[PDB]
Amino acid sequence: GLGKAQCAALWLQCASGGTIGCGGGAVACQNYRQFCR
Ligand SMILES: *[C@@H]1O[C@H](CO)[C@@H](O)[C@H](O)[C@H]1O
Repeated sequence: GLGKAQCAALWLQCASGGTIGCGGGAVACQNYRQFCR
């Protein structure tokens, strides 16, 4: 997304498991390193 707050929320959400991806947000955490270095 790289969108504003979209990116931060994406990593932050992965903290609880409430990302926009909805579904196994576990992997959403690493996705951040790949998308947002
Ligand atoms: C997250 O949202 C998707 C689609 O909206 C759904 O398939 C998942 O079950 C849900 O966790």
